[PDB]
Amino acid sequence: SGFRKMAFPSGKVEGCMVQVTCGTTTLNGLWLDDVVYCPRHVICTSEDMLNPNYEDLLIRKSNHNFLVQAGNVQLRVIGHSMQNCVLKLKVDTANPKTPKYKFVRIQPGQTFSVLACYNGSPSGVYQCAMRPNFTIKGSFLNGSCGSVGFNIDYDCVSFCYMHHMELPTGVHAGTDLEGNFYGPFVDRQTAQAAGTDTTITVNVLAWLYAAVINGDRWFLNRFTTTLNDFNLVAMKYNYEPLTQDHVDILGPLSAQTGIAVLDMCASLKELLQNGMNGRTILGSALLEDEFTPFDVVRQCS
Amino acid sequence: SGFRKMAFPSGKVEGCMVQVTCGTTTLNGLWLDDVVYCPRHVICTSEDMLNPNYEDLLIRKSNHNFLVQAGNVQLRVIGHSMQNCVLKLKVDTANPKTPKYKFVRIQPGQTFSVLACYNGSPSGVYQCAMRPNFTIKGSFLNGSCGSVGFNIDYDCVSFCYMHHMELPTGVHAGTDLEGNFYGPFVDRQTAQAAGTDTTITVNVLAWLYAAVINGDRWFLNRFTTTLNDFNLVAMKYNYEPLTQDHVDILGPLSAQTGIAVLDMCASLKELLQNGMNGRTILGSALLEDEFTPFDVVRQCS
Ligand code: NA
Ligand code: NA
Repeated sequence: SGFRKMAFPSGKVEGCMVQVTCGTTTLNGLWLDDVVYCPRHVICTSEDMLNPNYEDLLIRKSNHNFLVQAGNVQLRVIGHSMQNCVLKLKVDTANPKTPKYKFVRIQPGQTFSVLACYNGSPSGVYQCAMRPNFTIKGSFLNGSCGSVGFNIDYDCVSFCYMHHMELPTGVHAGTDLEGNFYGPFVDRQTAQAAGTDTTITVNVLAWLYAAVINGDRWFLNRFTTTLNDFNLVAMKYNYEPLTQDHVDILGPLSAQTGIAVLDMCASLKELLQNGMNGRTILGSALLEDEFTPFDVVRQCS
Repeated sequence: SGFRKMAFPSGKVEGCMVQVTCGTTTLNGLWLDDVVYCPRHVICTSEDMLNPNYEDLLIRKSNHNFLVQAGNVQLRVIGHSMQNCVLKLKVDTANPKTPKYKFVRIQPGQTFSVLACYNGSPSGVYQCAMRPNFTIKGSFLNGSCGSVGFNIDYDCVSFCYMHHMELPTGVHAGTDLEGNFYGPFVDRQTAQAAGTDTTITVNVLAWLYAAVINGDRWFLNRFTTTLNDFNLVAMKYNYEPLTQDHVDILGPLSAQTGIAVLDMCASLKELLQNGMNGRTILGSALLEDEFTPFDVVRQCS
């Protein structure tokens, strides 16, 4: 027992990180087979960050202007191309450490591990969720461009995120591995609205089930509710509406604990209306929404 | 910016995990050079967990009774020995993936990454702190025996923890890599007192400095205090007394933010006396004590 925000073991990804330099800009890339993936930011300079003309910038660059190093091993670049907001650098050697892998576009509310990296070198790993508004609340310093997010399922790494930017509000924005931003963002250094976020209701419910499984049970009550009545409360407190698809996804946890989903919703309702009363759940004094139902079942069995 | 509970990249440790089976018991071991390290629990059965006679149990075992597998690679055991609560299995092959490493006994209040593992296979990574009372609040299921905790400093892995047991209270106890328990614990399935814990004051202070560095600044106030006056409050709220050694360790963060340590202590005092008033700091509604000053400076630069 115990309940922690747990990342995937990062070894399979650490073997794929490289440094890519173009001119004076250095950032991180991902070396899979004989292709290196990195943010197209690598071809900009300060003085054109307000609205870079990436097509013009890239035309000035040849293969030999991209310097790629994997540890101290230098790679030879034999092709380049831009797709959306990513660059694909063809190199002459396949990465011997390439894991079984896939590129996935995750949904808002889904979680993934981030391997924060600087100069091609891994520095730490943590879990986060793709917010409803398609931002992430990461931890990323100057040089973190190109860091990647992923899930692992039996030795297959599903890459889902490549880090680009910090918005002026402190939250983070990035792309899938095909270079398409999650959310409305563009790769320029400008104030950009993220728009209203919400709390991920089905994850909060998953986490309450995890709490019960660990014997934090104080918030269970003698009430039930309906989907409609709970959704009234969800809207009041800026939670996502609960659908029968969410109820279905919560069925294993329901069955395991013997607590019907709508009974757990009645507990959540009471927590939203009354607060926590200066108590804690699984070591938190807030309602936590960055564990999916799949995460809870992983860590709870 | 942003502030997350970040683990070390686990790749260097994942290459060292193996499965060790003795009779019907399977748990995790750590393969470094030509030695496999694992909890001596591996030689017990149910029916002798209340007070195992490990010396007698081990006498019944020969080299060939320890089955060690690294992936599907089986290792040949050519010696065994017990030291404290660990077994050292000499094998005939040095681990080709052995990192540069050291064994360290960490101090209470220090943090480390845990690689949770089952059947020799890594499942996830998370950060925690060694509590003042020498427990850890981990996440560990049946089969987690032998999982390890570590820090990494420039490609040198400092192993500091090997997981043994869950106490009946849900918190976790384990040893250094020489098999000595942290705390008063013994490897038997018995209720055992951990004794009073405290909050790690110097870490809470570090975390407030991290909050300021990220622009969560609402708790700063117009007051100061003395070490003596703050220690009166620390004792009231079951915080560790603050020493000048702790003040000295906080000096870089002090210098970076321009906030004197005793002025930050006055903020903390006010937080302890008044609570958080339904607000948050770095995404938490509690005072967080699992980031050391060294952790904050790592993640904040
Ligand atoms: Na959650
Ligand atoms: Na802390």
